[PDB]
Amino acid sequence: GPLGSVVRAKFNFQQTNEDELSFSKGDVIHVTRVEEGGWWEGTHNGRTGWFPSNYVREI
Amino acid sequence: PPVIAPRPEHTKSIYTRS
Repeated sequence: GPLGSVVRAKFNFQQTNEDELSFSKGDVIHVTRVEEGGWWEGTHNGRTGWFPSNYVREI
Repeated sequence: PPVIAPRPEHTKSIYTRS
């Protein structure tokens, strides 16, 4: 499943909330939480946060 | 870029500050 998966940002995403994970296309993200609704939580490098699940793709 | 759904409440916490 996506939980615990490693995905890659397909598009740049700029957080709109402090708990969101900004990232650039190509960024590798570790999915740490999956919720239905368009957002997952995960980490990229030293950052953590929610991000649009449709902004990433499985590697 | 793709459409970003509004943050669902079930993904929010007191840390969901804008």
